[PDB]
Amino acid sequence: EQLAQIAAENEEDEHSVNYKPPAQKSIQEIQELDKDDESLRKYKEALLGRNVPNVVVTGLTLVCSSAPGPLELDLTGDLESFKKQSFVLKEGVEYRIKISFRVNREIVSGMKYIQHTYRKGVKIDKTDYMVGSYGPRAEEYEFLTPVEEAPKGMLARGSYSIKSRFTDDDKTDHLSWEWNLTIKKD
Amino acid sequence: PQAIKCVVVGDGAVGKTCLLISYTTNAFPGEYIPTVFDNYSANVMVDGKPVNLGLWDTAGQEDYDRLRPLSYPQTDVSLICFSLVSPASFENVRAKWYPEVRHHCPNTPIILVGTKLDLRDDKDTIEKLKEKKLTPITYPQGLAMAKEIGAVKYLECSALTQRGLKTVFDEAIRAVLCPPPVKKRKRKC
Ligand SMILES: Nc1nc2c(ncn2[C@@H]2O[C@H](COP(=O)(O)OP(=O)(O)O)[C@@H](O)[C@H]2O)c(=O)[nH]1
Ligand SMILES: C/C=C(\C)CC/C=C(\C)CC/C=C(\C)CCC=C(C)C
Ligand SMILES: [Mg+2]
Repeated sequence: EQLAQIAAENEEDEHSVNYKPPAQKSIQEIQELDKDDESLRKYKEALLGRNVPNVVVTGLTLVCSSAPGPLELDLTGDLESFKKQSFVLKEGVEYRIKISFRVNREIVSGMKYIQHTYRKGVKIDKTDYMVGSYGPRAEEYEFLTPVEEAPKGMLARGSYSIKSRFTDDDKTDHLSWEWNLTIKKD
Repeated sequence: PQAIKCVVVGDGAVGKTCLLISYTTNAFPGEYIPTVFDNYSANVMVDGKPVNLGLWDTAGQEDYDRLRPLSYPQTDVSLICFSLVSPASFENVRAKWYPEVRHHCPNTPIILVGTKLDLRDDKDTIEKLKEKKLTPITYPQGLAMAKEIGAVKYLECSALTQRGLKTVFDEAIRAVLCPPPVKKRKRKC
């Protein structure tokens, strides 16, 4: 429908907290810190344990509690396909995203999922999903985003352009791509 | 029972370790006190139901600024601690901890805790402090700081005399068990 107004997703509607990202320190530098302090070691062990970049997003899964079957995206390799792939999602449904990743060498500080929504070259939203900090390990990690509700659409029932990326406090660009989502009725 | 994970942050020497030890053992440790109290879950029965409270003590040193946050994922309640007889650590709640905890734990209840309640009256304390143009932290002050970082409750306690130390963890659990209804944020458009 006519969308001349939508260029104004209200104010940012933000509440960013002034947080200074942590200086860059390596796990080795971390364990060689206070090595005479037993408790610290138990503390570091309780938290870390015992051709690839540091982080690798395996896939996003859309946890929808209405229509059977999963809903995933294989964030591995060929991503151009997403630009011609079409995705639908019923109106105002209760959903949540399941981000699954894997950390390899160092620590990921403040990893986050940023999702810009577009409707004719008009960013009508910027949502940030704080995933968190994690240590390296073989077992992948899985993080569920808070419960949510898709928009209504006697108005916003058109197709949209979606640009996503995974970054963190170190402003590292772990992943990024664009896809197309559409809101139907059934 | 049900598992509620609790993390305890705050400046060094505020009393986060002695707080967790005086709570789990029912006795104040004096001389020997580890930098970090080992992770421990305690069985408590608040409001007629058992709970598996997982207590985490961290290292407030800025030296571990990147390591510490690895404990925030999966947390249900965070306690920002500060000494009542340390104006420094107080100012440090809005400057360091609140921004840290909130940024790593959005939509996670926060409890502000003023430790060392037993030192608020002590003569000696109000002197070496009283000679630096500094006075002890008042209750209204902490209450005000709470209202400011948006904490669900303000509590004061002392590990030494174990005063009010019981309510701090009852309130933390009460904050996770049955809190107010979220506003259903991010409700697109
Ligand atoms: N009077 C008094 N001293 C305390 C209390 N809690 C901790 N202390 C003392 O303060 C110092 C630092 O406390 P600690 O628990 O190690 O601080 P942390 O760095 O936050 O872990 C130690 O010498 C403790 O005996 C308290 O409630 N009252
Ligand atoms: C101002 C916002 C309007 C007009 C609503 C547009 C609809 C949006 C932005 C829906 C969001 C959809 C998702 C986050 C889908 C998640 C799916 C995967 C991660 C596969
Ligand atoms: Mg400690």
